[PDB]
Amino acid sequence: KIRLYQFLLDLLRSGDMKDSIWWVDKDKGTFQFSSKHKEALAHRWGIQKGNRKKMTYQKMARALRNYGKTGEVKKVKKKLTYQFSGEVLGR
DNA sequence: AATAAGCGGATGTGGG
DNA sequence: TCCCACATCCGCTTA
Ligand code: NA
Repeated sequence: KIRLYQFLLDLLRSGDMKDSIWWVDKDKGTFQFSSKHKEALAHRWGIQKGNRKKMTYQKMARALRNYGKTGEVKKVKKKLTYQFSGEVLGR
């Protein structure tokens, strides 16, 4: 199954949910979720994974926090903003 | 208060 | 066995 950081990177490349997520500085890998439309994107993640329960932005962000150590995605000190690692962007 | 984002420990589930 | 890569639950903190 596709990994969460890859799901998000794929969405940013396709632009299929442009109203839910967007690049801030794509060269730096920084991206931001929509305050009002992030739940629709979270729902899509859960359906793609076939999880038992409805996915929520809160649970999706809890999963993102677990990348902080290994570095695939880091939280930026801006609202709803995150940053992919160079390695993630390179692949 | 109402609303929202942030934080993260503890535990449960998948598929190796 | 026991790690992977989250999912889920819960409560606290900050704005
Ligand atoms: Na929020």
